[PDB]
Amino acid sequence: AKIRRDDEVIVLTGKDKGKRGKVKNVLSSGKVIVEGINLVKKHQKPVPALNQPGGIVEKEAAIQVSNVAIFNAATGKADRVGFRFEDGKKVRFFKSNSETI
Amino acid sequence: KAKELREKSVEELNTELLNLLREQFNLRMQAASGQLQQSHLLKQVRRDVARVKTLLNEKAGA
Amino acid sequence: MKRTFQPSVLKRNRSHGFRARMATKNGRQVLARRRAKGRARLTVS
Amino acid sequence: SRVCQVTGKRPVTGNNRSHALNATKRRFLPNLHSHRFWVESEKRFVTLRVSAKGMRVIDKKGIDTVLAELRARGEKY
Amino acid sequence: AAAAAAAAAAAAAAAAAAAAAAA
Amino acid sequence: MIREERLLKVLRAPHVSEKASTAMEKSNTIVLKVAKDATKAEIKAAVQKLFEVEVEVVNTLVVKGKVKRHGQRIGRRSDWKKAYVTLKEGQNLD
RNA sequence: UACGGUGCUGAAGCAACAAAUGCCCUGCUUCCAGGAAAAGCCUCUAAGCAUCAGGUAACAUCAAAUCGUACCCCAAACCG
RNA sequence: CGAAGGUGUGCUGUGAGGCAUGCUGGAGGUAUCAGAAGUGCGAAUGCUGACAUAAGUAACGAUAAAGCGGGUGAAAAGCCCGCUCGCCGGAAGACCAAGGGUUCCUGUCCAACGUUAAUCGGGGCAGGGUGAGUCGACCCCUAAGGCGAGGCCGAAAGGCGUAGUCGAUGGGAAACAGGUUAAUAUUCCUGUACUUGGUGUUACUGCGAAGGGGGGACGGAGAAGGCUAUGUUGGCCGGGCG
RNA sequence: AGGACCGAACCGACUAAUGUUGAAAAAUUAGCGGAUGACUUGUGGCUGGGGGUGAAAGGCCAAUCAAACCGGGAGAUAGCU
RNA sequence: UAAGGUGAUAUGAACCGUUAUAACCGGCGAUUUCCGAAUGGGGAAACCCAGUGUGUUUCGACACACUAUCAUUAACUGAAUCCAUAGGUUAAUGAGGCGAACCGGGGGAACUGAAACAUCUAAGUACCCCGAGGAAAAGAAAUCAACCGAGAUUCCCCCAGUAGCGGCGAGCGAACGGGGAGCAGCCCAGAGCCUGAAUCAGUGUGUGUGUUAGUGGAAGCGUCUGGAAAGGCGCGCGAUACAGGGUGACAGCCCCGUACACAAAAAUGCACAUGCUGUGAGCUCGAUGAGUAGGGCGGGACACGUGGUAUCCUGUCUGAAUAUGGGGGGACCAUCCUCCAAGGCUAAAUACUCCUGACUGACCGAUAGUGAACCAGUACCGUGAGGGAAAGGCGAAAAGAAC
Ligand SMILES: [Mg+2]
Ligand SMILES: [Mg+2]
Ligand SMILES: [Mg+2]
Ligand SMILES: [Mg+2]
Ligand SMILES: [Mg+2]
Ligand SMILES: [Mg+2]
Ligand SMILES: [Mg+2]
Ligand SMILES: [Mg+2]
Ligand SMILES: [Mg+2]
Ligand SMILES: [Mg+2]
Ligand SMILES: [Mg+2]
Ligand SMILES: [Mg+2]
Ligand SMILES: [Mg+2]
Ligand SMILES: [Mg+2]
Ligand SMILES: [Mg+2]
Ligand SMILES: [Mg+2]
Ligand SMILES: [Mg+2]
Ligand SMILES: [Mg+2]
Ligand SMILES: [Mg+2]
Ligand SMILES: [Mg+2]
Ligand SMILES: [Mg+2]
Ligand SMILES: [Mg+2]
Ligand SMILES: [Mg+2]
Ligand SMILES: [Mg+2]
Ligand SMILES: [Mg+2]
Ligand SMILES: [Mg+2]
Ligand SMILES: [Mg+2]
Ligand SMILES: [Mg+2]
Ligand SMILES: [Mg+2]
Ligand SMILES: [Mg+2]
Ligand SMILES: [Mg+2]
Ligand SMILES: [Mg+2]
Ligand SMILES: [Mg+2]
Ligand SMILES: [Mg+2]
Ligand SMILES: [Mg+2]
Ligand SMILES: [Mg+2]
Ligand SMILES: [Mg+2]
Ligand SMILES: [Mg+2]
Ligand SMILES: [Mg+2]
Ligand SMILES: [Mg+2]
Ligand SMILES: [Mg+2]
Ligand SMILES: [Mg+2]
Ligand SMILES: [Mg+2]
Ligand SMILES: [Mg+2]
Ligand SMILES: [Mg+2]
Ligand SMILES: [Mg+2]
Ligand SMILES: [Mg+2]
Ligand SMILES: [Mg+2]
Ligand SMILES: [Mg+2]
Ligand SMILES: [Mg+2]
Ligand SMILES: [Mg+2]
Ligand SMILES: [Mg+2]
Ligand SMILES: [Mg+2]
Ligand SMILES: [Mg+2]
Ligand SMILES: [Mg+2]
Ligand SMILES: [Mg+2]
Ligand SMILES: [Mg+2]
Ligand SMILES: [Mg+2]
Ligand SMILES: [Mg+2]
Ligand SMILES: [Mg+2]
Ligand SMILES: [Mg+2]
Ligand SMILES: [Mg+2]
Ligand SMILES: [Mg+2]
Ligand SMILES: [Mg+2]
Ligand SMILES: [Mg+2]
Ligand SMILES: [Mg+2]
Ligand SMILES: [Mg+2]
Ligand SMILES: [Mg+2]
Ligand SMILES: [Mg+2]
Ligand SMILES: [Mg+2]
Ligand SMILES: [Mg+2]
Ligand SMILES: [Mg+2]
Ligand SMILES: [Mg+2]
Ligand SMILES: [Mg+2]
Repeated sequence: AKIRRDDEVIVLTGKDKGKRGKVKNVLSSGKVIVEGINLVKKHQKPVPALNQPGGIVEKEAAIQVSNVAIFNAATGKADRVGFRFEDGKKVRFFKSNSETI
Repeated sequence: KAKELREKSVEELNTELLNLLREQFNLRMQAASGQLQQSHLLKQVRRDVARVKTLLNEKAGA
Repeated sequence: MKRTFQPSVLKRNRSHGFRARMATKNGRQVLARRRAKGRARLTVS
Repeated sequence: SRVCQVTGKRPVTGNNRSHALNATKRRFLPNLHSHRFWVESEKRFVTLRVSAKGMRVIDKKGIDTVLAELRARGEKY
Repeated sequence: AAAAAAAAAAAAAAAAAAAAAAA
Repeated sequence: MIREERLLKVLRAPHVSEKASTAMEKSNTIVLKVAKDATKAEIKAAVQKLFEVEVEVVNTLVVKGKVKRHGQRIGRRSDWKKAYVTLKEGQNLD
């Protein structure tokens, strides 16, 4: 897998191309959840137990993993991340300027 | 934990099995009632009594 | 009137049960025709 | 069954043809008897479900050679 | 829920003649 | 002598009902939910050994499970066994 | 007193008659169309076993397992 | 900056047709010349789905029969409660086997089901509920019969059948009374019991069968006697003086 | 005493009416025959298709019988619609 | 391999895990309830009842293992019987059951066509049964041919719808010969003497190859439309990769890939390098498959229906020679030609797909394609064999409508 959990990504399409943010957790099918960018206004119908109030909450919903790319801060662009065997231990590296994360 | 469970004697593995079973019975009688919030302990003791019985089965006869 | 199915599970299992199918020769081809057909219950029993 | 215990003569099938060539199916049955054969190397009697050509082939050979062939064929004679 | 209790109409059983026949 | 892991495997639950509570108070009978293939002597030995309580006699029956309809597909709940273990005269066990 | 209940007390509690297809009856009388089988159970012994085992009159002590026990059952629940 | 498809119009072709466009639709379509066909529907008492028609017509399923008040609700002819009325009473009452399989009981909802309404239900949902030494199966024993090691027979399959082994609707040990649950009770609780086995202790000595024998062990009809269930009458106790 | 008598259970099914797309793919009502026998019925067994069984009607064999039902030969064949 | 997982409707609490004992995937093990050939006895499949031996026992009993039937052989025994014999007691060694089609064998129809029907056809077809294998059968001339010559078997194309068979009707229909695929030949019928060399079968160490996890894997931006660009506009780059599938509208350059280049501790199919255990090639002399070939009768297969009918198989009766002998050469006879039955074994080409992968479709796109795009041989019907449906689509993402 390329787009891991920690790294600040920049999106490439959607209603908010040109925005960016961190990554919270990646789902199974390949839909990551980014730090508050493709937010949705989920209406909430309440519950007596379980402690939920009930209202419009503007949480974040998913965005597909082939629309995010790692924010190459050494140039400011987005950059496709390739892989390399180092010390017997496969790690990531960029393509523009070729540094290793 | 089977690395250390190889490194016990046969009767010590038997007694480990029996005390694991007493833990499993007390967790069973607790989770029958409203007495369990740590729910993963059931799965933990069940997998570990499987491991202890496996190591009995591979010691005795081999 | 008196209809033509007076159910009795003794006669039912004794004439259409699995062992009463398994005993004969074209009874074992009855069970092997339903397994290839893939049915839910092979016989009554 | 109807088997010559010496020569293995099974009942074969054929057609009764009529004079007007109407055909029907029939079973040629081998001529069987139950003869009791005297051996010497066992010094006793032994029965056989023999045919008449079986009695003639045992007349030709001798019964002990035929019993050797029958036990090599593997049957309780 | 949604039971949808609409099974197909298997209706026709048999017949007979049973009529005064012109002959 | 019964196997100790067998006596640890037999008892599965207690039972929680109005009849169970009234039978616990008026007759000193605990009501248990036991394994499917248990028997009377094994249940009596297990209830004397695990809870460490003197036990007179045991009364077992087999509850037939219901047939429910979850969603739209029909299904069978699993049968089990219920056991009225009485206790000795003047002996507490919760 | 939650009108649903619930606890303590509680007298008389006999006699005569009638009487069944049920019991004695797996009996008795009678007829011919001549009216299941094997184990329980009682008893005799051959083998053998030789005062060992066993048997039987007790006496104490332990057990009696598993399964069906809801409900309808001349029907709104079985067969139509 | 809107494809197929759908719906409208206008033009045009000798006809099957074609083109342009407005609306709906929201992602595919395909010139030209050739090629291959599951290539054209109005009829087959054609096949499947949908919707008519008769028509808001027949019918609402025993000619045992209902009426009133009070409760519940948004809503009572049908539900709950009370008061009357009617019907069965060798059944339209009670206990079962076969059979069904949670319909039994509580709480909740009335979408569908109920030949109508429904707060009701044998409907949906969640929970509860069946307690056996003595009842019945399981067990021991066999009937008609079934399978049937060997065997006999049979192109093969297999058919028959002995030892056997299964097969109840029959034979074989033992529990009744009273009380409780919303739901079990000859099962739970109280009282009083009884049966078959092991074990061990005391006394006594011929025990033992795959056997021999007794018994188990047996029809139809009738007739009488003794009784009992059970009822009626009196007494006795308690209530009553309309 | 009896394949005796009158008559309920129980077995039937003789007449009439009602239904006949019914309450019911043979029933209800009012009468009717037998009702200690060649009776009737519970439960289990047996006989298999040119075969069974039949107090005999070509009847009955799962609402079907001058030769059942299910699959296969099989898209039988059809000078016919 | 690994930073994310605790299978799906299916969210939730509870957790585990981030440098490699979380999870995921492959190899090998262990557990493997009950029914099922069921195999300890039984049986209304998923249940009841055991007995023997070994243990432990708080004497209440639990735990373990065993126990079917036949075929073969081994020992023990052991009847009427005298030895003996059957029989019985164990012991091992195997089989049993399932499975689509293909193969060989044992049985074997009828509708139908003949414009009717009986010979015939349908057809040795459907079907029943037995047996074995990944192939099976056949197979090494008692075969052809024609005075030349070929030198197993099987399969394909021709010969040829010819020669024939035929109530001479309906129809059935070769072969000789030639082109191809592939080509492999040996042994017991028995003794001496070389005396272990060719050889195959079975058991193993090493190489290589293939499978069961996998890893790397190129190259793009700015703008207008738009909800969103993969679209239009301009401008670049990769390409042994422009096969494909996604991605908020059509992407070689966003992702997964493919091309290519590698990787397996372990089991492993195979080519073997080759050790081990059985195994003997090799030489000479001899032997040349008997109730058999033929014959009478009755049938069957060859294209061949008794016809002038060769040849092959046998239900029955019969019955030789045996290398100077015999079979055949399409009645039969004489010369000639050729070949040596009555005992075996044998690879390949060929038939098939219940399956396991990759790939393609002038194949279908929900009344189609399997019956089945879905929790289908399910609901349901039938006592039972069996019969047997309907039923896909919100969106891009539930943002599934707070109030
Ligand atoms: Mg993308
Ligand atoms: Mg069925
Ligand atoms: Mg014929
Ligand atoms: Mg019980
Ligand atoms: Mg009851
Ligand atoms: Mg538009
Ligand atoms: Mg189109
Ligand atoms: Mg259009
Ligand atoms: Mg498309
Ligand atoms: Mg027309
Ligand atoms: Mg039409
Ligand atoms: Mg209509
Ligand atoms: Mg209308
Ligand atoms: Mg009208
Ligand atoms: Mg009118
Ligand atoms: Mg009306
Ligand atoms: Mg009514
Ligand atoms: Mg009315
Ligand atoms: Mg009222
Ligand atoms: Mg009313
Ligand atoms: Mg009255
Ligand atoms: Mg009643
Ligand atoms: Mg229900
Ligand atoms: Mg009720
Ligand atoms: Mg209720
Ligand atoms: Mg309403
Ligand atoms: Mg209604
Ligand atoms: Mg209900
Ligand atoms: Mg009793
Ligand atoms: Mg018995
Ligand atoms: Mg018998
Ligand atoms: Mg038999
Ligand atoms: Mg046998
Ligand atoms: Mg009985
Ligand atoms: Mg009895
Ligand atoms: Mg009740
Ligand atoms: Mg009790
Ligand atoms: Mg006796
Ligand atoms: Mg009598
Ligand atoms: Mg009295
Ligand atoms: Mg009085
Ligand atoms: Mg007065
Ligand atoms: Mg009379
Ligand atoms: Mg009447
Ligand atoms: Mg009378
Ligand atoms: Mg027939
Ligand atoms: Mg007639
Ligand atoms: Mg009929
Ligand atoms: Mg016929
Ligand atoms: Mg047709
Ligand atoms: Mg045909
Ligand atoms: Mg999940
Ligand atoms: Mg068994
Ligand atoms: Mg038994
Ligand atoms: Mg068995
Ligand atoms: Mg014919
Ligand atoms: Mg004909
Ligand atoms: Mg014809
Ligand atoms: Mg072969
Ligand atoms: Mg040869
Ligand atoms: Mg020559
Ligand atoms: Mg990769
Ligand atoms: Mg790449
Ligand atoms: Mg779109
Ligand atoms: Mg020769
Ligand atoms: Mg010879
Ligand atoms: Mg001969
Ligand atoms: Mg001959
Ligand atoms: Mg000849
Ligand atoms: Mg001949
Ligand atoms: Mg010849
Ligand atoms: Mg010639
Ligand atoms: Mg559609
Ligand atoms: Mg379909």
